[PDB]
Amino acid sequence: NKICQFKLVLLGESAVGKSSLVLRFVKGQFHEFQESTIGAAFLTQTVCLDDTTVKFEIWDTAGLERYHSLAPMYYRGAQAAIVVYDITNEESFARAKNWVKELQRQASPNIVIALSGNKADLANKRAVDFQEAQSYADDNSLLFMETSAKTSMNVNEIFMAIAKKLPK
Amino acid sequence: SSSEGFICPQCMKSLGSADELFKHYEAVHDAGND
Ligand SMILES: Nc1nc2c(ncn2[C@@H]2O[C@H](COP(=O)(O)OP(=O)(O)OP(=O)(O)O)[C@@H](O)[C@H]2O)c(=O)[nH]1
Ligand SMILES: [Mg+2]
Ligand SMILES: [Zn+2]
Repeated sequence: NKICQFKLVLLGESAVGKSSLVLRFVKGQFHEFQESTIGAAFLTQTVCLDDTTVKFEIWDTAGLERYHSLAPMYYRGAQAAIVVYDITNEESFARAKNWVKELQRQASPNIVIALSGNKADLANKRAVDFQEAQSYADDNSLLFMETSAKTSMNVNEIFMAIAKKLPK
Repeated sequence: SSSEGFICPQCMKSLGSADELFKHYEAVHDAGND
């Protein structure tokens, strides 16, 4: 057995569900009335795989554009990121691609990036097709899953996928 | 010390505003100074 620590950053447009995703993963909780994040929140949680305890130090950033220039302070030295969009919001997916780009240009060369298509419980209001997002993920070596912080769908799974990919 | 706000990711110092955070970071964590 052994313990590996990694800094992980959550990025994406306001209200896509970043704080909900991480609350689900960390606490097994979800709030319908979750408050918009001011600045950034710190959280931590572990997964275990292949005898290895993988400990995430998580920075949950405020998505509001006014906080854009603070983001690089939080993804400095981050070994993983989750860029989150809202499947019911195609524009949130456009903003997600621009976060992925910024990460490619400005983050550590080793960063493992996951893409979350969140609020997938609202699939009857889907605006972003699964295969479009998958194609974008595949083309950029991103780990992509549709998640729902509300139901818990694929929440643990996305963090486990990151852990697998990280150098251990 | 709140787990949310304008926290410095380097020393976990909680600052009162974004500007105070940028100020703090540049004075203590950037390349000696600037
Ligand atoms: N139906 C549904 N609602 C969700 C889901 N995830 C988050 N929400 C809701 O969407 C709203 C915004 O969620 P947040 O977690 O606060 O979004 P955020 O990305 O952290 O927003 P900022 O902190 O402003 O950047 C809240 O009402 C959440 O309860 C989801 O998976 N399904
Ligand atoms: Mg938030
Ligand atoms: Zn500091």
